[PDB]
Amino acid sequence: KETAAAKFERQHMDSNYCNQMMKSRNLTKDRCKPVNTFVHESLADVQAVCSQKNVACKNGQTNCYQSYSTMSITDCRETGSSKYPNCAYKTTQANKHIIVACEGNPYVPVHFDASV
Repeated sequence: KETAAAKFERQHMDSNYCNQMMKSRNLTKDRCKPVNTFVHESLADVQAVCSQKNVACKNGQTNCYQSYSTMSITDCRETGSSKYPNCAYKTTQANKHIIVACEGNPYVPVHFDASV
């Protein structure tokens, strides 16, 4: 079974596109997930964000970290028309700073908090 670090990688790393990848990574085989972000950078460069700028997470906890640089990301958002089984997504490509929450030893991303 899947750890939180492994779930982060399957759902968000990728070292229309959203419809295809949401299905392949098992996000939409059994439900339609409203939003998801994929990061087009190497896994080790995203893991490196856990020792970069420490910030508060949306929830007020402090194990969040903001990347110094922008990274290539694709945002996938369900259309207002989407309904399981027919999930449908609008694909937006952008270069943004990511914010991830980190836990464990090794201290690795376990949640994608935001892009800015």
